[PDB]
Amino acid sequence: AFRGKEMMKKLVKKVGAENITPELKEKLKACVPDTKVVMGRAKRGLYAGRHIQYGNRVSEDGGNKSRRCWKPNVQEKRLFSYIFDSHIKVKVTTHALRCIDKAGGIDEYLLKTPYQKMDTEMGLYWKTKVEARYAELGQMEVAFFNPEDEAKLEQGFKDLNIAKKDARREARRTFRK
Amino acid sequence: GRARALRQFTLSTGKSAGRNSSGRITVFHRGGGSKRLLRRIDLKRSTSSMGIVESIEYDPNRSSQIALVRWIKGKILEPTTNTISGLFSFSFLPGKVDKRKVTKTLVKDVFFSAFSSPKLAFASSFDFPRIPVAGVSTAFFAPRMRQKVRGKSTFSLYEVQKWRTHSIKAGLSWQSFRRQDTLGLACKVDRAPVTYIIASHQLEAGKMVMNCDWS
Amino acid sequence: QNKTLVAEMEEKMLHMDINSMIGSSMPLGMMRIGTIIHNIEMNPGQGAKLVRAAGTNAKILKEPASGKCLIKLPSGDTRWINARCRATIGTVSNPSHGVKKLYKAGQSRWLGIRPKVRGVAMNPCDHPHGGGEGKSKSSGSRGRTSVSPWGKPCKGGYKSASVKKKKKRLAAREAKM
Amino acid sequence: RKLEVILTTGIEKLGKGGETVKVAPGYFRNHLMPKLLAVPNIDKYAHLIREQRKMRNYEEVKEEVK
RNA sequence: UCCAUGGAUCUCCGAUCGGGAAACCGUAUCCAAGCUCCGUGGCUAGUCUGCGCUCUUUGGACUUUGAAAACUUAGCGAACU
RNA sequence: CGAAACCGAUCGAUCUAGCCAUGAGCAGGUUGAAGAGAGCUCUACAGGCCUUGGAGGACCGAACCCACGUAUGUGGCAAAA
RNA sequence: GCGACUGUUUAUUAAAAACACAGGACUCUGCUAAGUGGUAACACGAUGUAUAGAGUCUGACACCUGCCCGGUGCUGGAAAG
Ligand SMILES: [K+]
Ligand SMILES: [K+]
Ligand SMILES: [K+]
Ligand SMILES: [K+]
Ligand SMILES: [K+]
Ligand SMILES: [K+]
Ligand SMILES: [K+]
Ligand SMILES: [K+]
Ligand SMILES: [K+]
Ligand SMILES: [K+]
Ligand SMILES: [K+]
Ligand SMILES: [K+]
Ligand SMILES: [Mg+2]
Ligand SMILES: [Mg+2]
Ligand SMILES: [Mg+2]
Ligand SMILES: [Mg+2]
Ligand SMILES: [Mg+2]
Ligand SMILES: [Mg+2]
Ligand SMILES: [Mg+2]
Ligand SMILES: [Mg+2]
Ligand SMILES: [Mg+2]
Ligand SMILES: [Mg+2]
Ligand SMILES: [Mg+2]
Ligand SMILES: [Mg+2]
Ligand SMILES: [Mg+2]
Ligand SMILES: [Mg+2]
Ligand SMILES: [Mg+2]
Ligand SMILES: [Mg+2]
Ligand SMILES: [Mg+2]
Ligand SMILES: [Mg+2]
Ligand SMILES: [Mg+2]
Ligand SMILES: [Mg+2]
Ligand SMILES: [Mg+2]
Ligand SMILES: [Mg+2]
Ligand SMILES: [Mg+2]
Repeated sequence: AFRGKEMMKKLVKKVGAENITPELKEKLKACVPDTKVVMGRAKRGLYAGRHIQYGNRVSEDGGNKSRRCWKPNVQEKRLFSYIFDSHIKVKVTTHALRCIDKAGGIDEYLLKTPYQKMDTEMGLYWKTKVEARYAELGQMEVAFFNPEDEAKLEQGFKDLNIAKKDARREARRTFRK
Repeated sequence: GRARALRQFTLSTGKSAGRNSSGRITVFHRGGGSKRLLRRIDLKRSTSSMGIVESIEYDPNRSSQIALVRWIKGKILEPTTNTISGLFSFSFLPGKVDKRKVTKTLVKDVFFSAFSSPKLAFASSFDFPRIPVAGVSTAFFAPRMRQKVRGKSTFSLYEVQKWRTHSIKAGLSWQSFRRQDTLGLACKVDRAPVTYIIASHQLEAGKMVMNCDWS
Repeated sequence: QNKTLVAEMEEKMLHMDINSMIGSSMPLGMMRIGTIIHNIEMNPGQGAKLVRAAGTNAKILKEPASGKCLIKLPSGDTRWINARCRATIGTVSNPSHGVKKLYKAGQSRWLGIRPKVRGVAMNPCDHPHGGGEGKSKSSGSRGRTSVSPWGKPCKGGYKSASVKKKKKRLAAREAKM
Repeated sequence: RKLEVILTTGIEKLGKGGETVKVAPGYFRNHLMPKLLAVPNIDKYAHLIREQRKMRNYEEVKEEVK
């Protein structure tokens, strides 16, 4: 209920209301998520829009009705990230895991999914961080080498490794001395 | 008291009387005993040593007996290469080809300022990702920023990298990474090491005690 | 003063073995068949857990096979323990603890034991055994066994299905070893 | 359900490198993805693998043919 | 006396600098800049320069959003009858 | 006009039941457990007597704690004396 | 006669032969123990480890404790259906 407005108030108070023109306000109104999330633990995980549900449990012969709930299939997992070169520990539903499979990884899911669908302030933070790192990677290039240079640089690295080992052992024995 | 326990191994704890954190009884028929102090016992004994049994004492916290033991043992021309066999540029990995910032204020700049620090990055904390170099992993590579004017081909030994074969790391957390991004926010003659151990049967003072390690 | 004691142990090492070093601790892989031990670790380097009460001891039955030993515990059950886990040679001290007896009610209060009321001396609001006029156990020729205050039986070999499943899983894992 | 992946090296029963193959999601997500033995079959990574393998295997073919 | 407008002074809790038996206690925030007075050190000694704090002006560093009847939109949701 | 009751949300362990921490209290007088030590006795340990000793949900009995019997009181001195 | 004993109990009509008790037996628990409370985290059990923890019945001490697994529970079992 009015989650978009309560998140927009926090973002405005962080960034300064003088900084934003009315067109930027109109554009920022359409990126802040306006979804219905009430449960506390869904604001701390990647649930992809699954929520709890409260309903009736009905008996077979008598038809008697008593309250019950359906919970999403939350699992705690480690997902590999290509630009961070490491695992991220999340609490994902299997629905979110299947969407990650379709997208091609957690990073590609964060890039592909727009801002309104992230559902969460932490989701906005993570999408922003991954986008900034990919924009950093978008301005780099690598240069490869010929096998003769491969051999030359391998020999140079061997020389520096053995010289560093000799100097470290000499420094250790002289400090012992 | 006749024999106060050693003050370096005495700890103080209260009684629960079967009451949990909520204050309600969970274990019945307990409470109202005598006062006790807790003794710290070496239950690991992982350090390999030699000892002399000094005394056998009384421990109210357990049925057996404990024993105090004192322990008696334990600048060169680098291969600068000017020849490159090919250039690969990561310009489609963002997924959307766009220009580079240093001006209108944009949504991405607003979200960068709203989640930035309270007061390039491809080094130190995380370094170069392995993905870039995935078509051929055992090849020496030199990452460099793409320049508007054509760059130089001179490459020293410090600027060339190769993931060896060891790497074909740590792990971030989804909800507790923002806080960490935010800045983190023999002795002398008058001394003798002693420990408390569980005494065995037929173990009196003056005897030898061994701790053995794998061989 | 200390080197003399080390030298005396070194001379006595000819006359003793690992099975006549009462009170010494060594890993289970170094011991022999028929060794009487106590204070067995379950995980290497965690601490002694298994045989710690007064007068109790365990016995080694089998040599290390695939790095595991078979040990007979004071309850009579046999277990397969990792051979890198330490133990202590001998029997735990004060073996006469189980034959001493009290003579008055206050000796139980000195140890912190409060009085215990039988369930047959209660009301139906408190115990499943309570109720009835005169001395009565509140089940007849069509009742049930003796029960705990929360309804579970306590005679005839009853144990809960969780414990049955866990012990069956452990025994089926230990049979293939 | 199965996934499409692109091999970066030679896996014994899967095939040679540079080739798209179908694997189980639990195989790819837990084994091949963290060890960089396969990449998802999306267009950016297919282009990356194709060009890098072209540049290196140009040298490899130049050495092997002559 | 009184009225209109503008000013000077303007204790404390609620309450937010920290603690707390509400109306009490403890508190020179921190760091660059340039200016009168102050004291001390050093020169070949004359419109000679170089070191400090206290208090003053202008910025920027930390954070203090905050109340409120009914209406609105959401979550959970009885029993008597 | 009138129930006994049922349900939701809060207030109560300053009385009372149990427990935790830190303090305090028990006039006076008896009885004499274990242990220990001189003269007898045993091959010798061991045993008997005597001396010492001061244990106990021990004995008698005030302060203190309780409330077993009778009488008084019954809008009482008192909704329990 | 009843209860072995010292104790405890219906504040305010019942202090007892009722409750407790030291002692006896049976069943479960191999330690991330069983058991208890909570949706869960977690806590007690326990900085304990089968000479230990929990449940049930009987109730010092002496002599004893016979027959029945058809019933109600509890428990073990390779298959076929
Ligand atoms: K009882
Ligand atoms: K009750
Ligand atoms: K009964
Ligand atoms: K009864
Ligand atoms: K009754
Ligand atoms: K109804
Ligand atoms: K006395
Ligand atoms: K009797
Ligand atoms: K009485
Ligand atoms: K009673
Ligand atoms: K029967
Ligand atoms: K039967
Ligand atoms: Mg009992
Ligand atoms: Mg009754
Ligand atoms: Mg109850
Ligand atoms: Mg019942
Ligand atoms: Mg009867
Ligand atoms: Mg009958
Ligand atoms: Mg204040
Ligand atoms: Mg409002
Ligand atoms: Mg009803
Ligand atoms: Mg309260
Ligand atoms: Mg209170
Ligand atoms: Mg006295
Ligand atoms: Mg007395
Ligand atoms: Mg009373
Ligand atoms: Mg008669
Ligand atoms: Mg009695
Ligand atoms: Mg008496
Ligand atoms: Mg009495
Ligand atoms: Mg009464
Ligand atoms: Mg009475
Ligand atoms: Mg615990
Ligand atoms: Mg009875
Ligand atoms: Mg019988």
